Amino acid sequence: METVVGLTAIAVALLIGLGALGTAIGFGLLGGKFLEGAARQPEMVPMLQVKMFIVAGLLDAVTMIGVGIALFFTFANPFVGQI
Amino acid sequence: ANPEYRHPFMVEYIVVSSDRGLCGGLNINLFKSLVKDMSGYREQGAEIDL
Repeated sequence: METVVGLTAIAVALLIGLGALGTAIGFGLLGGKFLEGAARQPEMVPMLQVKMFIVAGLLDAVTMIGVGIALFFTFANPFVGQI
Repeated sequence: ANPEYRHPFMVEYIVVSSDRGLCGGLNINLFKSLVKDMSGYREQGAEIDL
């Protein structure tokens, strides 16, 4: 059992760390364009801010699935059961 | 398409006269409109460069 446990600590670290890496770089690209658009058209900011949250829902869609499975493997463990 | 830039020319006298005579009071008639407009500004209080 000791291997089955220890490799889930690394699985959780990859599953949250790669999600954190992608989401942090992804918002730098999306947010940098939101500031560029806001400076060009200050009167369009109410609309651009709402459109940024539409994209933010697609950007984090898979990252949140990864965090949900990583917490599942931390407080429960479908692998330690050897099932 | 570039509203972020608002050149001063787009937000809030050169006078032309002849070099020869024989005109039918063409210079006078304009010089009579130059004096009329200049008056409105002198009354309003502004200075005038030409």
